[PDB]
Amino acid sequence: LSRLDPPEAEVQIDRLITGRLQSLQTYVTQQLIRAAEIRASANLAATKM
Amino acid sequence: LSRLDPPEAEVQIDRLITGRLQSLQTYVTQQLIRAAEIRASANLAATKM
Amino acid sequence: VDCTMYICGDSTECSNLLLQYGSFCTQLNRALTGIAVEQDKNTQEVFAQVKQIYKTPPIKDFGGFNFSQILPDPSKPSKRSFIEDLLFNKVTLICAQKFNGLTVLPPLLTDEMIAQYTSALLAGTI
Amino acid sequence: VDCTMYICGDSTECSNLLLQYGSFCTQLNRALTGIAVEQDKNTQEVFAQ
Amino acid sequence: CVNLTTRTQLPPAYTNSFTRGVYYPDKVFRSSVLHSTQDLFLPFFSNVTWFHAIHVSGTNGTKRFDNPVLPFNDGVYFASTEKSNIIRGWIFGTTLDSKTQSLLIVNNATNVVIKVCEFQFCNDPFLGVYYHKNNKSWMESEFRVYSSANNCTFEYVSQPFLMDLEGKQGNFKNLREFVFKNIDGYFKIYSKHTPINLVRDLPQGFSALEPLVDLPIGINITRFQTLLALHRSYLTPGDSSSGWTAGAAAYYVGYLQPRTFLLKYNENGTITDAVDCALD
Amino acid sequence: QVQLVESGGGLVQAGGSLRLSCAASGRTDSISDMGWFRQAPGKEREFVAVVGWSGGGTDYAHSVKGRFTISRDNAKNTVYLQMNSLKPEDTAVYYCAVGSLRVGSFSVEYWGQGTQVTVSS
Amino acid sequence: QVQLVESGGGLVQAGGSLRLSCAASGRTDSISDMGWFRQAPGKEREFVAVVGWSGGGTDYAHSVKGRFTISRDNAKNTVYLQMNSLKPEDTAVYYCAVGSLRVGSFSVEYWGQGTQVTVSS
Amino acid sequence: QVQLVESGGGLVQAGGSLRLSCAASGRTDSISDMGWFRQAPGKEREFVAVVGWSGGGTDYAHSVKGRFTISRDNAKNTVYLQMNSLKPEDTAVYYCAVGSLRVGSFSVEYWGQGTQVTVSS
Amino acid sequence: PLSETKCTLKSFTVEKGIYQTSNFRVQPTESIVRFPNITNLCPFGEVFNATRFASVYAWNRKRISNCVADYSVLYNSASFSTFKCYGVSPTKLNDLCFTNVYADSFVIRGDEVRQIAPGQTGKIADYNYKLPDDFTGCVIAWNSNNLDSKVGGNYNYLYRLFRKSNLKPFERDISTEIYQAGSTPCNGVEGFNCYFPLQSYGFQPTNGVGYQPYRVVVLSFELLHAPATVCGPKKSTNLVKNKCVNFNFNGLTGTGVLTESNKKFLPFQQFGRDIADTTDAVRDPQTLEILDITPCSFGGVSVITPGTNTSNQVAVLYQDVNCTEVPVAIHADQLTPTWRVYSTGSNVFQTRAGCLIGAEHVNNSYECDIPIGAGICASYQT
Repeated sequence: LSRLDPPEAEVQIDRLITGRLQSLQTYVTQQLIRAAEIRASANLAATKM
Repeated sequence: LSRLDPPEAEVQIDRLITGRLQSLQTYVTQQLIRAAEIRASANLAATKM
Repeated sequence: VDCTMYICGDSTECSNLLLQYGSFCTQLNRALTGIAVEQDKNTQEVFAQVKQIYKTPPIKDFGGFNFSQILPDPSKPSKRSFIEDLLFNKVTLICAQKFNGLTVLPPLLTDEMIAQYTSALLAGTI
Repeated sequence: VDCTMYICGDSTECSNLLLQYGSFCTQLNRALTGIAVEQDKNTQEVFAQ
Repeated sequence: CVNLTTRTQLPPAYTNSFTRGVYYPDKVFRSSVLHSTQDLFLPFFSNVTWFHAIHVSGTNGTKRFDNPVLPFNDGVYFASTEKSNIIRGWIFGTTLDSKTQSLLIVNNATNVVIKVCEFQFCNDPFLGVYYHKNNKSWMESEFRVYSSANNCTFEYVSQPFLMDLEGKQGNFKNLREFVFKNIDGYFKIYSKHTPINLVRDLPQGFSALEPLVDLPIGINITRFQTLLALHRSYLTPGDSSSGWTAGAAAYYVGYLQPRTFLLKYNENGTITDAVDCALD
Repeated sequence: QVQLVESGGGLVQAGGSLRLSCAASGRTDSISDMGWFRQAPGKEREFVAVVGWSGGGTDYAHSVKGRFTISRDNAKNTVYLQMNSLKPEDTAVYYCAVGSLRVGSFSVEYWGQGTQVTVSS
Repeated sequence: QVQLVESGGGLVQAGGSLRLSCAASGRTDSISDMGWFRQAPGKEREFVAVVGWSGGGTDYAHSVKGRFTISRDNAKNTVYLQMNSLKPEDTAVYYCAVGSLRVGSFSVEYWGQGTQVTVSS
Repeated sequence: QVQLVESGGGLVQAGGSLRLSCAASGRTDSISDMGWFRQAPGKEREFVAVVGWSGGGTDYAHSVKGRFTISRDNAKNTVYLQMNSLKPEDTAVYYCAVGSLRVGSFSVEYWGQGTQVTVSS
Repeated sequence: PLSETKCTLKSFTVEKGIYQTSNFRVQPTESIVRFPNITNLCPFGEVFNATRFASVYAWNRKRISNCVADYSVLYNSASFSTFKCYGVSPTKLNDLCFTNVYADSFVIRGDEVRQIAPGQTGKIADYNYKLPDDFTGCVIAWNSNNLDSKVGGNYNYLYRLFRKSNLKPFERDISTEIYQAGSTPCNGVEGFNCYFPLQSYGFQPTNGVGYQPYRVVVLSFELLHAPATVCGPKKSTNLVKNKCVNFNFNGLTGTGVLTESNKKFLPFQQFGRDIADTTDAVRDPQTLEILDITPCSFGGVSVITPGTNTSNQVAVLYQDVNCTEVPVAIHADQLTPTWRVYSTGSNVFQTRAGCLIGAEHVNNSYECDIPIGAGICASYQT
């Protein structure tokens, strides 16, 4: 924001949001896979109970 | 395509494919997770029957 | 996780630029909420399987069988068994990560209620 | 899969540019190692009974 | 001055540097956490160069006046243990003359001096020790490090800070370490003072080097020297032969290399241990 | 060694405009300011203009104050100098010089080849 | 406010060609038609050339019809006027005007600084 | 067609130095050898210097060998000719000529406008 | 909140449960800026307030570095007759760090102050003090009659008038050689067309305003790629605690709450980081104490309500916030009558998951109806 004027600041911020969104989507996919595994484990635990 | 020349249309529509492909891949991953969950549910239902 | 705040920290221009990327943040927030309610349902189905709360008789006479190590005792501040206390002590930052929307503390069922459910199940089985 | 070598083939500048992306390759390597360990565990559980 | 006499040259020795040579990468507090950083560090168990200054008793003994010039490269680690405060400063520069600007640190038994000028350094810079018959104590009266000084750019002084200069014998009392780095126009120095009771080699303990002074000097340093204290043999208690004598002293020269380190921080920010990610 | 490459210039009439570009190559990581110099046939070189690394702190000569315009492109390592309200006295060969602004004299470590600019009446 | 900067022009021999450019900065969203004018000494300003937003439908003055060529670049917000078949009568002070082409009177919202153009016989 | 613009030069005294630059635009993807020609008053055009695509293997005329240096900048598509120890006999109009080095005659494909260089005694 | 819940689900009817609508955060009050006592001041006062002043031909040069150009104290005093700046605004250079600064002091006549200009030509500019075209500094002058004058006049000043060639910019040379004209050389004597370069210069109390001596100090500021040594006066604001506000500690920007801490830093340590390498403890530059950095509120807004049928009122739950900080969590801007009732007032209950507004706490225990967290549930039944 301070170092650079807008014109290239828009594209710099776009690149930053693209990277952060990619990281967040990767984390969400990993969390979903882990949640599915934990749901299967919890179903097995409930059946055993 | 009508308003902008090919030299910048290349990058504009390239960003279009990037965004749309990212959305499609996220949708496909979500569908695969849902399909795995539905497969587990169907296996449980078949075992119960 | 608040996607808008995590990606852009109190930046109006960054939020405005993020708004044109569709409703991705809404999708991720909904996915996280679904995961949370899924874990809540998993805990409910694993532990909340008994309709009532059974209690062991005050006199522990079961033909010589000893269940002190598995039944909760009132001596401890928390009504938990010796094995349960050992398991809780053995299992050991999440709290220090609360800096970018990582607000993580919705226990649907507290540890006390889980211990009560386990004690009721043990009493019913015995 | 060696991420830092699969994406960048014997190029120092490519590795330097990839290093700015964080630990994506480390995450992929950890996921693959976990997958291999899980597969070995499933094989042992199935057969070594 | 002129060329120093009685210059006996022997092949240099070497010794294990152990885990010594660790400094704080930055002024950031860390408590009970493990931090991995990449910075110019001295490799563990390195073969640090051996230097010593001592005069063997008897006529057949050979006194050493070691004061050579060594390259600076990307980092120099300096260590020295003494008991009579012989080492008091060092010389840093590129061409070691008035053609190019340099920086010099001197301690004339009092205060602390940091000067950045184009000194005309002599080939054998040292500080003399004199012993008046009517001022029967220890003081410095000979100053022949450089022929002249000019083109002043930096100057600093400190409060009077003096120790006993008596050449007592026995076990060494204290050990001093220094790390010199020059990058991005900044000359950073680190130091650590610890008491020891050994007489040979380096202690096996671990101690981090806290920063002392940050010098914003953009000059390039490629070579460095070391100031030595020489006593007047012709006018030394007991000694009568004309010449120069040096007390029991020893200094070390280590070289920093780009390595990845895993610093360990205690509960109150003091570094207690470190691991170099290149040894084994 | 820092190398300077110049481009642009030419013949312009009174009241016209011109642009000059000077590019630096090599060890330019320790370069922050670049200045332009002029000398008339039989006259010594004199300061013209300079631009800082951040784009501010520019200083112009008294005879050219309020008329010139300079801009630095850090990404391309090229500085664009704009000329407005040109006068026939501005006819000389322009030299772009890389150096540091020092009180007393703008010292130049390396001088570029330069290019000529002609202003007619 | 819209700022206009003129560039180009000079002295050219009879039968030669020259290029004239005017630049617009500021609130350029409301700029579609740019008018070009010349002002001979002792004579009122007269129409020379004009451009549109799409670059087409340009109209030329009767005195200069069939010998000029002007094109507007929307990407760089710069309009280039290429003038050929020059005559000594074309020597004037040339201006660029930004506004809207109204029937009966060219409405001008912003005026430039002007450039010097001379054609020799 | 390739368009060439000439720049550099001027008036220099005896023993001075000057530089000449020409910019090539258009279909420049098929240009490897750059040649320079000068035309003294009352004399035909003659070879000056040549530079290859890689920048090496340069050749100079016998009358000017050891005093002229020519370099080519591929990034800027500009070729710079440097004159050392200039003499009054070198006063000629230098032309920017683009062609291929053919044995027997330098087949120039595109000719420039030319620049004026004057050396005083 | 019912309308927000309805339009988040894109339906005019809702079912019993808890829905998350939006988020809340706490705005910084104004700002925080902190700095230590002071950095070393440049010896500008020594040059300005000098008992002895060198002559114009022998102007003294002093090196100014490793300090701060604290010229704002004298800029507003208006005690100097001339304060013209060339090539830069007088106040613009205050917020900038200059690598090299030099101070030149001399005494000249009142009418001769114009000769000290970039590129100026004259009997004094071309022979005593020459300024280049690149003059980024300012010329400062003021009256000196009260100190450079006495009964009977003064004759301790000298100046140069004749020289072989014009002086180079910022070039000083002192010599006793007598200038000799080329047409009539003297060959080392004081003959015709030969005058000594140095001439007597003096002032008397009877001189006019333009003839009185004036003390002139020339300060120039220029930039080098080397690390800066001179800068501008630093500003320091007040320090507040237990309030969410932006902070700027020695260039470290951030947003959070600065509260007292029990941790002790090392004497040289400045910043502090956690396992997640985020700043959470910054020492006060003024005094030696350690202040932690904490987030203000974060959290999200959740609405607890039964179905639209048989009930209309709603309850609002704020996550990970204290009930004392709720009224300032994105408020004072909405529609008052139906938003202040759900933000302040009674029916305020503090739970483990956050602060609950609009629901009355009941000591009785019932079967869970609407999940909230930490074993707390909400029901519409009385």
